[PDB]
Amino acid sequence: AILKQKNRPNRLIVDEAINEDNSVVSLSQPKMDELQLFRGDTVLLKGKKRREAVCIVLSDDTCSDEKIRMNRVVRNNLRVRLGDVISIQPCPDVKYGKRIHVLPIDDTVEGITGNLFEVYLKPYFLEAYRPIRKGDIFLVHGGMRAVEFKVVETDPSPYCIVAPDTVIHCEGEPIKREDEEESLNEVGYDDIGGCRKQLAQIKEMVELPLRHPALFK
Amino acid sequence: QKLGSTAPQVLNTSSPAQQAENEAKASSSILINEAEPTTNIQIRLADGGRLVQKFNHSHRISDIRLFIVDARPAMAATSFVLMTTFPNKELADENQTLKEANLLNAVIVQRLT
Amino acid sequence: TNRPNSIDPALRRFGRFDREVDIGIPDATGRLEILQIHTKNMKLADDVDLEQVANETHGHVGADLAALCSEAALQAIRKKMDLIDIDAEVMNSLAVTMDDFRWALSQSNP
Repeated sequence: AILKQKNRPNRLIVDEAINEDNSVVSLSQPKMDELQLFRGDTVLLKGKKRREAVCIVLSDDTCSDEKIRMNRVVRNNLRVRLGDVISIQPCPDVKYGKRIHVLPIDDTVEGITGNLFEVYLKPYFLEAYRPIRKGDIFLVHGGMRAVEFKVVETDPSPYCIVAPDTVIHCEGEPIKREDEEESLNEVGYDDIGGCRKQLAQIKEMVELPLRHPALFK
Repeated sequence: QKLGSTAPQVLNTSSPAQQAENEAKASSSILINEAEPTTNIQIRLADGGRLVQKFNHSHRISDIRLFIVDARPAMAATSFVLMTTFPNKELADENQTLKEANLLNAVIVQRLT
Repeated sequence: TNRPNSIDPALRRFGRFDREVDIGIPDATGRLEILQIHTKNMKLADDVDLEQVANETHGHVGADLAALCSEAALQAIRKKMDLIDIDAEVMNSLAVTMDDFRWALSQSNP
């Protein structure tokens, strides 16, 4: 046509839930039957700004039974907007944690440095199977306060699960709240109007380097 | 190796050529019924990230243990308590089936004692 | 060179650099020959004429014809859009139309 871009593909819809669980988010049971997903399995929900999220998707009807909705903390973790899109891929990420990885952020915490012996490490993170991810600024329970901790990376295949018996090892460094919404110039097509025709023209100019090197025939 | 209180894990004692043969034998020893709605149950093994999907509509948890024994011969002696993904419950009562225990397409997380 | 008089005249004496030839721009049948030898390794849709296209292009250089061929291929990519990844159904169905050549000639910069 005149401008055959800015098209949403057969992609799954993002909204906001009210669930208590952080690493467990709620996905639609008819969409669970459509995408052949399991009740307890964890997947990757592909948001924009080169950011994906690893969470266990249940069969909960607490969120929408048409739209896949998640937590407010995961919304800040995925750095997306309401009404965005996610791709579904069932590739597992079950590798256990290895070594010291976290960074203490001292807003509401118990045991400011912590360092591998904590109420939110040994009782809470164990027997949880949470997928700990690179850049996981989580707001979880444990240690009597709504703790907030950043993790730099995890070692094996950076999105990977925790162990129910091995305690996650901890770095010690007093850091503070970051500015992730505007730090790395994360804004994309959402925060630039400009000329959307010319934005589409730039996108058309960069189609062939983007995931299609063999589309030169 | 630090002297922790965690359980000592068991490595893959079966051969890589015997893994496919054991999986084929485990799929052969379990009947498939076409007159009932079949379900697939994922077992989160702790020996490297192995999960298998071959099940019928109704099976006991002891039948899942039979599927585990036919899947790996070295895991027949290890005692394990099966877990789920945050109802925070332990899957005891091996005589119970999947329909009574709400294990319909539900990932069972295997944790060795 | 792109300009004959921008070079130093001392290099254009009778001892050095005497013969002057200009490639110039091709003719309409010349531009048809350019299109024929440029679109050899590309699947036409068999309805294109390439001589109506050649007569529609007056004062066009051969690299501009390469640019028009590339924009026609990009129009065939855009109009027959597909999904994300190889998606080999689009590999065997490439087709550029004479109307697509007209559309590319509309947004052309000779």
